[PDB]
This record gives sequence, structure tokens and C-alpha cells, in this order.
Amino acid sequence: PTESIVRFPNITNLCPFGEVFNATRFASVYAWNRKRISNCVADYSVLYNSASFSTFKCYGVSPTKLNDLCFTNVYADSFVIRGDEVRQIAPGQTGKIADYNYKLPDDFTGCVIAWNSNNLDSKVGGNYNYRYRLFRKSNLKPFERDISTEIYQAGSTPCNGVIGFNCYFPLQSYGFQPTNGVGYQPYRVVVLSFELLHAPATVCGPKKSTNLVKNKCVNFNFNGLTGTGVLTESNKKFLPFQQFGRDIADTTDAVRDPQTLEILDITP
Amino acid sequence: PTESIVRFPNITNLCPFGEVFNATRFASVYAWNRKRISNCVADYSVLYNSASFSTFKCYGVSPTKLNDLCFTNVYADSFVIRGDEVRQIAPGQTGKIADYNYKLPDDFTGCVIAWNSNNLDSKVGGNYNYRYRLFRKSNLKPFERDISTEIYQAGSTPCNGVIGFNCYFPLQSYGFQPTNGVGYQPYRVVVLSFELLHAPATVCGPKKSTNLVKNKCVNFNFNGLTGTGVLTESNKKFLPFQQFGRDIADTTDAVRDPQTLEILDITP
Amino acid sequence: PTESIVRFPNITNLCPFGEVFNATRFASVYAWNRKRISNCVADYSVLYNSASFSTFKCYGVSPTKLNDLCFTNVYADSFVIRGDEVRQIAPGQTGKIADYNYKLPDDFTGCVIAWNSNNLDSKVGGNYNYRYRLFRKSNLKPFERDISTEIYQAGSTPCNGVIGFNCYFPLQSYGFQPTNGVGYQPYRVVVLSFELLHAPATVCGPKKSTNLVKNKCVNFNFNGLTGTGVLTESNKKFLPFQQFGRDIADTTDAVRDPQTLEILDITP
Amino acid sequence: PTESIVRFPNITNLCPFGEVFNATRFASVYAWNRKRISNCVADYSVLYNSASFSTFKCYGVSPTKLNDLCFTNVYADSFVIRGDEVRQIAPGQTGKIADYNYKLPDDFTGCVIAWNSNNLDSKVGGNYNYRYRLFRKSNLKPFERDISTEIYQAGSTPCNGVIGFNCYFPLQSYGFQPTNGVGYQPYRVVVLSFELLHAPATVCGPKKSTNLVKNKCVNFNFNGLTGTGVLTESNKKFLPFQQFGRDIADTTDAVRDPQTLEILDITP
Amino acid sequence: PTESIVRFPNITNLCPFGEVFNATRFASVYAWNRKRISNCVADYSVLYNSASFSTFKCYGVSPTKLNDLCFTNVYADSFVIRGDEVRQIAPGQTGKIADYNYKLPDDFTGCVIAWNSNNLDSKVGGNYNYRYRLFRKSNLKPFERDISTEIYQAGSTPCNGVIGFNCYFPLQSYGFQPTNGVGYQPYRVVVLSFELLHAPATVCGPKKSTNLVKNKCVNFNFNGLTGTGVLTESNKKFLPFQQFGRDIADTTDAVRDPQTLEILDITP
Amino acid sequence: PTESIVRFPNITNLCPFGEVFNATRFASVYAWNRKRISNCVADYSVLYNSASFSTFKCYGVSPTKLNDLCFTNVYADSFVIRGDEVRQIAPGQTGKIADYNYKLPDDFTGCVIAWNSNNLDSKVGGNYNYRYRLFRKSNLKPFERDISTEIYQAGSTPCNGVIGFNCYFPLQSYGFQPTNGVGYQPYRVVVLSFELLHAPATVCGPKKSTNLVKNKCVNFNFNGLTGTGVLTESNKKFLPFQQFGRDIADTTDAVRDPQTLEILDITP
Ligand SMILES: *[C@@H]1O[C@H](CO)[C@@H](O)[C@H](O)[C@H]1NC(C)=O
Ligand SMILES: *[C@@H]1O[C@H](CO)[C@@H](O)[C@H](O)[C@H]1NC(C)=O
Ligand SMILES: *[C@@H]1O[C@H](CO)[C@@H](O)[C@H](O)[C@H]1NC(C)=O
Ligand SMILES: *[C@@H]1O[C@H](CO)[C@@H](O)[C@H](O)[C@H]1NC(C)=O
Ligand SMILES: *[C@@H]1O[C@H](CO)[C@@H](O)[C@H](O)[C@H]1NC(C)=O
Ligand SMILES: *[C@@H]1O[C@H](CO)[C@@H](O)[C@H](O)[C@H]1NC(C)=O
Ligand SMILES: *[C@@H]1O[C@H](CO)[C@@H](O)[C@H](O)[C@H]1NC(C)=O
Ligand SMILES: *[C@@H]1O[C@H](CO)[C@@H](O)[C@H](O)[C@H]1NC(C)=O
Ligand SMILES: *[C@@H]1O[C@H](CO)[C@@H](O)[C@H](O)[C@H]1NC(C)=O
Ligand SMILES: *[C@@H]1O[C@H](CO)[C@@H](O)[C@H](O)[C@H]1NC(C)=O
Ligand SMILES: *[C@@H]1O[C@H](CO)[C@@H](O)[C@H](O)[C@H]1NC(C)=O
Ligand SMILES: *[C@@H]1O[C@H](CO)[C@@H](O)[C@H](O)[C@H]1NC(C)=O
Repeated sequence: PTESIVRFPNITNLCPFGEVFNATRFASVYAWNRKRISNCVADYSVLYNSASFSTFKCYGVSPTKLNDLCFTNVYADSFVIRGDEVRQIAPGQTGKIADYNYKLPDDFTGCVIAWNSNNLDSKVGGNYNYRYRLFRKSNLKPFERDISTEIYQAGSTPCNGVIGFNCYFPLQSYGFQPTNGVGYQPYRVVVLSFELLHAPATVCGPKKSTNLVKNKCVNFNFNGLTGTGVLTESNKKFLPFQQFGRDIADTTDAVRDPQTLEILDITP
Repeated sequence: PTESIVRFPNITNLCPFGEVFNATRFASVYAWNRKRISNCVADYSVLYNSASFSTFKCYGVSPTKLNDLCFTNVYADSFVIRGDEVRQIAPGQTGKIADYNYKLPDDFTGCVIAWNSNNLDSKVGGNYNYRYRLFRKSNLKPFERDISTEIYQAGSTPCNGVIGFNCYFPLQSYGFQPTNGVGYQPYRVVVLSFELLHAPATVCGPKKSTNLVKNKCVNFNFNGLTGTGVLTESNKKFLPFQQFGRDIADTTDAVRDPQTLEILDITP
Repeated sequence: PTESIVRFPNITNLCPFGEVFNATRFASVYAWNRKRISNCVADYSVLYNSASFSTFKCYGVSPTKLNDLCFTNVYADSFVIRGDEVRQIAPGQTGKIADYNYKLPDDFTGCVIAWNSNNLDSKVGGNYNYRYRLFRKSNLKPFERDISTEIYQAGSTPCNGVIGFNCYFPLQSYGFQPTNGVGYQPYRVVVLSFELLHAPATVCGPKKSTNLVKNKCVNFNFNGLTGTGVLTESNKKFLPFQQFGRDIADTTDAVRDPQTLEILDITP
Repeated sequence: PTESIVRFPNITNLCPFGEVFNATRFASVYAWNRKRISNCVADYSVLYNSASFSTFKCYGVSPTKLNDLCFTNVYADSFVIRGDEVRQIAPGQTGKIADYNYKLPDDFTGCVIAWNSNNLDSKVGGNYNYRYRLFRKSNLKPFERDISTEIYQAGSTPCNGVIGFNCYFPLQSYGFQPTNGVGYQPYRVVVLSFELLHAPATVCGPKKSTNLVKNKCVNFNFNGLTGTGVLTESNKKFLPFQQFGRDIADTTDAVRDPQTLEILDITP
Repeated sequence: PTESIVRFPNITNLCPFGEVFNATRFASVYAWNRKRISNCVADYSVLYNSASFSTFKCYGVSPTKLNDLCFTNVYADSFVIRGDEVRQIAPGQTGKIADYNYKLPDDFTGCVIAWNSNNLDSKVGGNYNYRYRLFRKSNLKPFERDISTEIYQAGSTPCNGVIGFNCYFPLQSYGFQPTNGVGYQPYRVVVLSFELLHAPATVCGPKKSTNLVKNKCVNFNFNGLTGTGVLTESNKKFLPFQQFGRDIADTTDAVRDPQTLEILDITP
Repeated sequence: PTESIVRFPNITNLCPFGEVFNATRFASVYAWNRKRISNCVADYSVLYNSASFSTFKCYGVSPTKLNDLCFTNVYADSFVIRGDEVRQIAPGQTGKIADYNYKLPDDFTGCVIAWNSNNLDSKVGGNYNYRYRLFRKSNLKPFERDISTEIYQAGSTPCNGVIGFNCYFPLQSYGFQPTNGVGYQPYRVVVLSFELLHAPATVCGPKKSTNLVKNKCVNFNFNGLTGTGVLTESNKKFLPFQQFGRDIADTTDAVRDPQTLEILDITP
């Protein structure tokens, strides 16, 4: 191959990562806010090169390569937790946050971002506006939220909606102090889950497209699908929903152009 | 003086310190339990010799000399706190327990007995039945309790007694676990308050009453009234409520016998 | 398989776990006490459900699946160690307790049960009755107890049976106090070690036996020997010590019934 | 006394305490910033009401009585130091800040106001902008500022104006991290200094100025001069520099009215 | 007064502060080594100005003024303790060291000099040669040395020279390691006690003797006795053991010259 | 095999570890000193048996098996750090010392030796002769040394080589004190890296050389190459740079003796 032919869709607007990562108030972990990111371009090397983030652990994908991939959808989950609970935001972990507040699936393709927010979220005299669910009958399914406020019966006696002996309120405040220990500062956590459905991808990295070159052995990056071959005109009539064609060997024979919406036939 | 004579009333019922120190369940610090001890002989040797009481700080009375004195009324304040906040139970300190839960007066005459109770008040998974008042409008008065449960407004919004943003429950749980450190481990605290007024003493030690030896220079202890003199037979007509007697110079010159109700002149 | 058949020997006495776990005085770690448990029914549910054991770590056996398995004999090793020495009671770990006091094998099968015992093993002023072996020439073998009290020759000079310079006593006191931190607090440790030999299993869980079903395909648990097959009456004669009849293919072909003493061939 | 009279000069402007306490960037402790507060009304109650301040130690004047008094001049000193070194801002105290950076007089009249400033002064990657003088040949005199950057010589070898072995820069960077403990936490300290010398007082509390009641026995606070008397007219020839007279008994008997510049007589 | 006359005895030999402080191995605190120091010039500013001692806290005398004083005898008591126990070497303090190992009288006059000794007194694997007395029936008297090794009876059972249950060895090892914390770190402590009683002075400071001038008003420092007066010839026949002279007014009116053994009349 | 033949060359001098480990002064971590050790005998068991080395971690070799295997060349890297960043001297670890001062490759072969030096590298009042590189624009490559003293521009403004606002000096002082904590105490670190490139061995340990026995199946160690064979005589034409010889089977079959320059055929 001589030169790569990158074809990405003609998207003009950047993804609203700034509003998600720089918002004034984040939600509590029991009622975490999920934002749907779609139909835009997202720069992921801005997040990595910024040294504000204490944690940038990515599972199932590499953080440096994130600008080269087109995901179908992005879900951004934002909440505030304790410092010692940051390690519970991982696939296959146990604890109060993992079981009762935010559960990550084992088959997780995404990145976990955690930065210290002692400056903006903590307050002297106590910031008790951040609460976490401490009591639940059963553990949470992955990507499930619990906003219930029913009194957790921890004994034989019914509670009748009144707090007291063995009847506790399900949500407990953190009590954040600026004079707290290293494990007790507020941490804002944004979990970026990359949905990779077999669909037209709408969140692409910031890569400049290259105009189409055919009839020669070239590299190509069609919607994040890297390959090498000769691109020719395809007689095959793809259905409108269909975006890829798979041979008997499960390798893409043809791809629908993401800019001019035509069919190109890949040959080795 | 030749010999020492001690005359006490013939009270043989032992004071209920077993109910105070060996109760199955204590109460929370916001609703600390007060017990009135009177009209019994008190044994403070069993408190002093015990090898479980980590803190035995006595204010206004010597801890070794608890057995010698006589009092009228004893107030036992039992509650459960954590280790770091045991130091707040003293005259003149600040903190959440001192300001909003239990305040000791600066003129406190009594002892503070604190011992670790990690085995009885901690449960694996958390023992949340012990609560403390965390928010209050104004600091507490000495020997004042606040068992009201009203939602504390921490902002400028009238939120109608529903927990949420800037409206917090007044009581917060300790959440005791056996794995927690000694700063956050349960400590049972019994505060003994002795009041010595111009009243006949009802709480005394187990000091034996000796025989009445008159017309000799003896050291004497009549119901806690120590001194030296030559006790003889009197002709004064005390009224039944009148225990001792005073001269023109406001010095004790006659006492009533605790046992046989006989008036004895103390000449020096 | 249509039905499930469980056959266990008709033994009814409970195993003396109460004597092991609720004893008033535990021995020191250098002279740890091993008790042989056999010929009884062991209910491991009462250990698991109760919330006092801070550390409950099983190696080689799933902790929640203790009830269904049958063991030949159980050895319970009890001792007292401080909080930072709890992590050394594990296979493959190092430390003073692992090298000189109690060493577990790398192939250990069983559970480690450690709970805080600050009330029973600490007195104010120091509880020095719990000693650990501090000096030894060589590390201990697995499950080997050393109670020798010769003076340790640290230097090049003969000790001559007197403590002095470069000659130390091998045992050293913990010195527990209730004010000490959780690293220096008493923990009572019971190590359950299960052996699975060719002997008949005597320590079985609280699972209840069912009726024997013959000539039909069932799923059977014969005294811990799980399997599936058509149980049929056999003409095989087993010697009294022999309990099962593995063939040339190392698969269980016949089992002696633990109650009625019947030889039962298994057809797949 | 029939009533109370408070006569203060007709000063309208509020004191610029917003530009001192809420300044964007404080100076370092080696070059601490001193601001002269005069000719304005000062409200010290609003400083005491805020719970942001973690240290409000006032020496020689009580914090509750701050609004009552009047002063001629206020010296507002501001700097940033770590949490462990807050205690060295005290009269008759020793330390690095006391010897080399900021020394208070042994008889100091004012308030040391220190609050935690983690949110304003810390940043990720460390805020090293705040420097403290660590090396000096001699200890600092009280209220003396040293901004010399000469290289301190520790050994006999002359430094020659370059950094090297035994020749160190006199200023050391603090190294404030958001993840540091409370010991190394950035704290902003404001040291208010008051002069009690007799002069025309320019700064007073927010107390309302009442009318002038003559020939009736009233309490008075004439520009901070507390007393009780019958305020009558005077025929004394007060010169312009003379603000309050005195008698042969060295007691205050004639005070100039601050608003009218009219001499009044205090009659007991 | 015109001149100042210092007369000290003609001694030149320096007493071994080097052997006290720079010894290779010190002694344990239960068997602290006391050395008698007499007939020497002692340069206390060598110990004061050297940046080697972490603590140089002096009781009853100023450390800077020690060069200008003369004492009859100096006791140097050297031992090794831990960092947290350095505080306990003081009058009116409690602990294990103060009660059982080294006790200081309440009228103590001297200095306590403590410096860290990590490289000398620690070893990887534990340095156990430094022992402290942990058990004693009664508290120690001031300056009492106890080197007895008898088994402490902490219970009712006789011990009979065998260590075991409730029978402990009285000496307990520190167990120093170089990786230990600064509280558990080996500190060498030397306590200097000065006999200021009425006796011939032997230990004197490095002040140089000046020539004797008579019949004028001069300040004088005769063997550490300071005054102002006129020195003249005296007819008082002193007995050879007598140094000072005194009258009914309890004032020193005659002294003996340290060098010429001449009796001088101090006329004021 | 019958006996083992260990053949080491005729080397008489010892490797100069004395000034590497027991030098009076060490260099700082930014200017880490490197010493090349070759052509001598090194006794690693002296370092192994030392009672002062707290950390003796090794990578790519066993800490027990370092003496018997002998290496081509030894690079000794010496620097002083504090106790917290001892863990940062490991491959793959991230930190200030790792990124900016001393970086080890991920395939590092050798041993890290660290020991506390609080009595040598700390002085009362502070020892500031040991510096570390705090700021660098890029992370260091493995084994590169950067001693540049250029002013680190931390802001946008060009300040032209002067210290000031965001123009920090790159080096900073540890500031060791004897009373500091174990994290802030000096630790001398000697990294002993070894390369195993294709070259004749120059440093080998103190193991003695045995006489040759030919025509018998003996275990042999020919200067780091260990095998089993019948070392018969040869007739090879080995050029003087050929240390050993390999056949078509890619196995060692001819070794020239290091002590006699005689080629020996290894026959299986
Ligand atoms: C949030 O604001 C800061 C301040 O300018 C900026 O550096 C950062 O890049 C912003 N975050 C995002 C995701 O743009
Ligand atoms: C953008 O892409 C669409 C197909 O996705 C195409 O129809 C349209 O013409 C493109 N816009 C421009 C300006 O080329
Ligand atoms: C509580 O019970 C224990 C049980 O032996 C006893 O020793 C102790 O004296 C009791 N407490 C009081 C105050 O009597
Ligand atoms: C006991 O005291 C009472 C006073 O209440 C008295 O009446 C009675 O006689 C006394 N009894 C004896 C045996 O002293
Ligand atoms: C020990 O005694 C307690 C007392 O309630 C009981 O709950 C526990 O089950 C006992 N332990 C065992 C192993 O039976
Ligand atoms: C109990 O087991 C024994 C086996 O030794 C057997 O002989 C006996 O019949 C059994 N009893 C019952 C009631 O099953
Ligand atoms: C600084 O700003 C805060 C913001 O609300 C305010 O509450 C405070 O009073 C201000 N400080 C002063 C001295 O005015
Ligand atoms: C304000 O004070 C000045 C002098 O103190 C006086 O001359 C003037 O009349 C006053 N004005 C008012 C309105 O009181
Ligand atoms: C101990 O030896 C060192 C070595 O130079 C010396 O500086 C110090 O002054 C000596 N101390 C005494 C008390 O002699
Ligand atoms: C030294 O002092 C003695 C008295 O103790 C005296 O007899 C002698 O003459 C003195 N010598 C000198 C040289 O001053
Ligand atoms: C000493 O070394 C030389 C050169 O390496 C060698 O030729 C000689 O044989 C050696 N000496 C002995 C006794 O082997
Ligand atoms: C450094 O000196 C000590 C002094 O005994 C010695 O034990 C040690 O072996 C020396 N270090 C080396 C590397 O030889």
C-alpha cells in the first residue's frame, strides 16, 4: 500500500464533552446522570494530555488510540464519590458503591476518568449535598440506577416509613471536609462507555478525511474499520440499513461510503 | 485526737451501678440516659479496680478519694460515642458532641468513665443503630438533651420537612464496624455527676459505723462532716429536719447521731 | 436425571464448634491448640451467617458451599495474634508468625476465621499473657509447633542459660491494651483445615438424607461422592474397609450405601 | 443612668476588608503584604460570624468585644503558610516562620485569623508559587520584613553568588498538592494589628451614633472612652491637638465631641 | 563599681564529656550509667552550639548561662530510650520510664540532652540489647537505680522463678529497627544534674581568672558566688574547711580566695 | 556426573565496592553517580549478610543466587533519596524520581540496595546538600542523566533565566532532619545493574577453581557456562577471540579453557 484513504462522515460540530466534564454541580452516585453523546466529533487526546485527571484507566481499549476509532454511541456517566471508593469503579469489583450505587459489567469497553474535586465540591462546615445508597436488598445489575427512598428494614420489625432502631434511611450523606484525609476528598468520576453496535457510527475521532482514491492497493479507514485493499465499484445493491458486507470468512467485502453514500468493493 | 469515729446511717442496699455499667443496650448520645442514684450505699472500689476503663478522668474530686466522700444525689449519664470524640466529654471543649449532643458545665463536679465496647456495639457490615445530632441552630446548654427530629434547613429554601438538597436529617449514624480504627470504634461513656448541697447525704461509701465513744478527743466523720472534737451529750432540742447545728460564729458545734437520732455537742 | 438422591450416614451429634470458637482462654500462637473434630455433623451455616468474624477467608473451598461437602476429619487450630499479623495466616506469606509461630502449607485446604477480641484479651495497663515466638534458627515447617524455650544465641558468645547481651528469650509478649490501635489489638484466629483422604467421611454437613431410588437414572451425592447414573443392586462383595469400586478408567463404578450397607453399581 | 450615649465621628465609608480577605492572590510569607486601614467604619462582627475561619485567635482583645472599641490605625498583614506552621503565628512563639519569616511582638494587640485555602491556592501538578525564607543569619525582629535574596552561606567557603555545596537559595517553595494532608495544606493567615495609643481615632465599629443628651446622667462611649457621668458644657481652652482632658487625679473629665468639635465636661 | 574580678581555681584538665557523649555503647534505661564529674573546666557551649542534639531542654538553669557558673559535683546519667519516651524524662511526669526506670526529683536542677541514634542503635532484623524495666511493685524514688531481676507476680499464684501465666520477666526489650517510625526510634539521653549546695566548688566554667584588686568597689565572682562590694584584708581566722563567711543578716561578708587561700572581707 | 568442575580465570584483585557503598559522601539523585566495575572478584555475600540494608530487592536474578552466577560487567549507580520514593526505584513505577530524576528500563536486570542513613545525611537544623530534579518538560529515557540547571518556565511569559513567577529553579532540596519521619529520612540507594551481552565474563565471584579431569563425565562450569559432558582433548583451530564453539546442532561442544587456553570437546 502507498497512502491511506480515511473516509469519515461530514460532521461539523464538536461533541459536548466540555459541558459534561466542567459542569458546576454533578449528581450523586445513587442518581448518576447519563448523557447520550451522538452525531458529533470528539477529541480524546485533549483529555489524556491534560494532567488534571488522577485516574485514566481504560478497559478493553487503549486510551492513546481513542482518536482513531468511530464508536456508534457514547454514554457519559457523571457522579461524585469518595477517594477510597474510586477503586470500586472497575469491572468485577465489590464494595458499597459497586453493589448498591454503580455497577460496571465484566464485558466493559470504555474508560474510567477520576479527578480530585476538593476545590469545587468540598466546603468547610460540611457539604452534605452528595449522598450514596448504603442499604439495598440486592446488588445492582450493570448500568442500573436506584432512586428509591424506601426505608431499609434490617430487622424482623416493619418500619412503617419511620427511621429508628434497625430501620435506616437508604441514602447517607458523605460529609465532605477540606481538612479530610487523602482518602476522603470528593472525586468526580466520568465513565465513558463506548457503544459499538453494528450500525452507522456517529461519534468519530478528530481525523481529517482524505478524498477517495480507487483502483490501487491502498490503506483505508472507513468509519474506524481499518483495512488494506483495492477499492473498486461494486455492482451489489446494499439495502439502506446495511452498512457492511461480510464474506464467508467474516471479513468485510464491501463498505458503504460515509460521505457520498455509495458501495465500494474491497479486493485483496 | 486519740481515735477516729465514723457514724453513718444503717443503709445496706447497694447502689444500682450494675444497671448503669452492665446494661445490655445503652442509648444514643443525642438521647443520653440519665439515672438518679440516691438512698443507697455506694461502692466505688469496683469501678476503680476494674481493668477495662481506659479513661477515668475525675473533675473536682480525686479519683482515689471517691470512696471517702458522701453525696446526696448522683446523676449517671450513659451514652455511646466514638474514640476521637471521647475527649469532647470534658468541661470547656468543643466539637459536634459538645455543641449539639452533650455539653458538660464548666463547674462540673464528677467523673467521666469511658471504656472500649468494640465487641458489643459493632457488627460486620455496620452497626447503624447509634446516632448523633450533627446539625443544630444553636449550641446546647449544659445537661440539656434535644430529641426533636426536625429537618434542618442549611440554605434559604423552605423544603417542608423533606430530605433533599440543603435539607438534611438532624441525626447521623455512627456505623460501627469491628475493622474500624480506634478513632472510629465504639466507646461507652458513663458520666457520674455528684451534687453536694445543704441536704442530708443519701449516697455514701461502705465505711463501717463504729461504736459511739464520748467524752474523749476523737477525730469524727458524721455523714461526711469531717473534723476533730470532744463529743458529749447535748441538751439542745433540734427539730426533726435539723441535722447538724451551728453556733453564733457559723461553726459546727452540734450534730445528730445518724443511727440513734441523738444530738451530740462537739466541743473542741 | 429425574430425581436427586442424597445418602449420608445416620449420625446426629453436632460437632463441638462451640468449644472451639467460644472458649474462655485461647492459647498463645507459639503453642497453638489443635483439636481433632470427627464423627459428628458440622453445621457451617452458624459460622457464616453470624456477623462477628472480620476475616473469613477460605482457600481451596468456596466459603458458601461448606454445607454440602463431607470431610474425613477436621483440625481446628486456635491462637491469638495482633491485627497486622492476621494477613500472615495465609498460604505463601511471610512474617514473624509465618516463619516462627504458625506456618500454613502452600497446598492448604480450608478457611481462616479471625475476629476481634479486644474485650476478652486486653486489660488497662497491658495484657502480657499472650506471647509469640520471636527468635528461631530456621523457619517452621507447615503445621509444626515449636514450644522450645532455650535462650537464642544471637551473637557468637554462649548464652549459658541466662538472658543478657546478645542472648534473648525466644518468647516475646504482645502487651495488649484497649487503647492500642487495630494493628496492635487482639484478634482470635481459628484455622479450619480439612483433609480429604481415602477414609470414610465422618464430618458431614447438615444436609438431610433422602430415600434410595434404584433402577432409575438419578443424580446422587453418596457421602460426598457426587455423580449421575442408574443405581442398581449389585452382586459385588466389598471388604468392610472398602467403600467404593473404581474401575480401570478411574471412574466410580460401585458405592457402598452409608446407611443400609448395600453395594450399588453405577451405570452411566 | 437615664440612657446611653454613643458619639462617633461622622465617617461614612466602609472599610476595604473585602480587598484584603477576598483578594485573588496573597503574597508569600517572606514578602507579606501590609495594608493600612484608617478613616473608615469597620464591621468586625461579620468576620466573626463566618465559620470559614479555622483559627480566630485574638490576643489582648476579646473577639466578642471587637465592635465596641475604636482604634487609631489597623495594620492588616496577609500571607500563606502550611497547616503545621499556623501555630507559629503567636506572640512569644518559635519556629521557622517566627525566626525567619514573620515575628509577632511579645505584647501584641490584635487577632490572628487563619483559614484553610485549599480551593483557592492549590492546583494539580503542584502550586509552587508560595515561597518561605528558610535560611537567615539572624532572627527577625518583630514586624520587620526581609525581602533579600542573597545566597545564604552555611560553610566557610564563600558562595560567590552561585548555588552549590553548602550555599543554598534563601527561599524554598512550599509544594502544595491537592492530595496533601492537612499538615501541608495551604492556609491563608490575616494578622490584624491594632494600636491602642492615644490619638484621634479613625476606625471604629458599626455602632450607631446617638444624639447628645446634656445635664442628665448617661453612660457614654466617646470614641471608645467608656464611662458614666453627667455630660455638661465646658469652658476649657482645648487646643486642636488635645482630644480628651484629664484632672489632677489622672481621670478622664473632659472630652471633645467628635462630631461638633465642642468641649464637654464629664460630671460624676 | 569600676572593675569586675573573677577568681576561679587553677585547674586546666577538661573532664570527659567526650567519654559520656561519644561512647560506643550506652547502657539500658533500667541500669543507667552514672559518672561523677569533679575538678575540671566544663565548656557547656560546646554542647549547646553544636547542631547534633535534637533536645537540649534545661530545668532550673539557663543553657546559655552555664559557662558562668560553678558546681560542686556533676552527675552524668546516660541511657537509651525511644522517641515517644523522651518526654517522660522530666519532673512531675508519668509513664513506664518515669515510674519504673528513671525518676527525676521535683527540685531538679540541670539539663536533659537527647539525640537520635539510628545508625548506632538499630539493626535490620531488630536490636534487642536495650531493655526497659516494665514491672515493679512500687514507683521509683528519685535517682534510685534498680537492677534486680526477679519474676514479677502479677496474679495470686507464686512464680517460683519460672515465666508463665501472670508471671513475667521484669525487663522488656525495645526491639529497635531502622525502618521504625520516629516515635519508636532510638534516642540516646544524657541527664546532667548539678549539685548547687554549700560545698567547695569543683566543676567550673571556662571563664578566665583575673588578677585580684583590693580597696576599691568592684564586681566579684568568687568561685561562682556573685556580688558587689569592696574587698579588703580580713582578720577573720577561717577554719580550713570553711569557704564563705556570713553574719546575722544572712549575707556573705567574707570569702576565701580560690587561688591564694586568702580570706577577704567584703565590705559593701 | 561424578564431580563438578568450576573454572574461573586467574584473577587476583577484588572489586572496589568499598567506595561505592562506604563512601563519606554520596551524590544527589539528579546527578546520580555511575561506576563501571570490571576485571575483578566480587563477593556479593558480604552485601547479602549485611545487617543495615533495609531493602535488597532484585529483578531478573535471584537475591539468593546472585553470587554463583557471574556477569560480564557491573554498573553501580549511587544516589540519595528519601524513604517514600524507595518504591519508585522499581521498573515501570511512576513518580517524580522515576520521571524526572532516575528512570529504570522495564527490562532492568539487577538488584536495588537501599539503607537508611539518618545519622550521616541529616543535621540538626536541616541538611540541604541533597537535591532532586523536580521539573522537566519531558519524561526521562531509561538510564540517561540530566544535570542541566536551566530555569523551568512554568508559565507563558519568558522571564530570561531568573527565578520568579512560574520560573522555578529545576532542583529542589530534600531538607533532611534527624527528627523527621521515616518517609522523610535519607536513604542511600545503590542500584547494581548488570548487562548480559555477548562478551567474555570479567567479574566472577570468590569460588575456587578445581583441577581439570578429562575423559570422564563431569559437571563443568566454564566461566559462567554450565553443562554436563566428557571433556576430551581437541585438535581445533580456535582463533584467539573465540571463547567457545558450537556445532551444527546449536549446542556448546567446544570450550577453550580460561586458565590454560586449551580447547576441550564436550561430548554428551
Ligand atoms: C475545563 O476547563 C478548563 C479550564 O480552562 C480547561 O483547561 C479544560 O480543558 C476544560 N475541560 C474540557 C473537557 O474541555
Ligand atoms: C454530507 O454527507 C452527506 C451524506 O452523508 C451528503 O449527502 C452531503 O452532500 C454531504 N455534504 C456536503 C456539503 O458535501
Ligand atoms: C459488670 O459485670 C462484670 C462481670 O464479671 C463484673 O466484673 C463488673 O464488676 C460489673 N460491673 C459493675 C459496675 O458491677
Ligand atoms: C437504724 O437507723 C434508724 C434510723 O432511721 C434507727 O431508727 C434504728 O434504730 C437503727 N438501727 C440500728 C440497729 O442501729
Ligand atoms: C458463641 O456464643 C454466641 C452467644 O450468642 C452464639 O451466638 C454463637 O453462635 C456461639 N458460637 C458458636 C460457634 O456456636
Ligand atoms: C444406621 O446405620 C447403620 C450402619 O451401621 C445401620 O445398620 C442401621 O440400620 C441404620 N439405622 C437406620 C434407622 O437406618
Ligand atoms: C468574601 O466572599 C464571600 C462570598 O459569599 C462572602 O461571604 C464574604 O463575606 C467575603 N469576605 C468579606 C471579608 O467580605
Ligand atoms: C461632620 O463632622 C464635622 C467634623 O467632625 C463637622 O464639621 C460637620 O458639621 C459634621 N457634619 C454632620 C452632618 O454632622
Ligand atoms: C564527638 O565526636 C565528634 C567528632 O568530630 C565531635 O565533633 C564532637 O564534638 C564530639 N562530642 C564530644 C562531646 O566530645
Ligand atoms: C594553684 O592553687 C594553689 C591552691 O589550690 C596554690 O597553692 C598555687 O600557688 C596555685 N598555683 C598557681 C600557679 O597559681
Ligand atoms: C595466571 O594467569 C595467566 C594468564 O591468564 C595464565 O597463563 C596462568 O596459567 C595463570 N596461573 C596459573 C597458576 O594457572
Ligand atoms: C562498611 O563498613 C562496615 C564496618 O564494619 C563493614 O562491616 C561493611 O562491610 C563495609 N561495607 C562494605 C560494602 O564493605
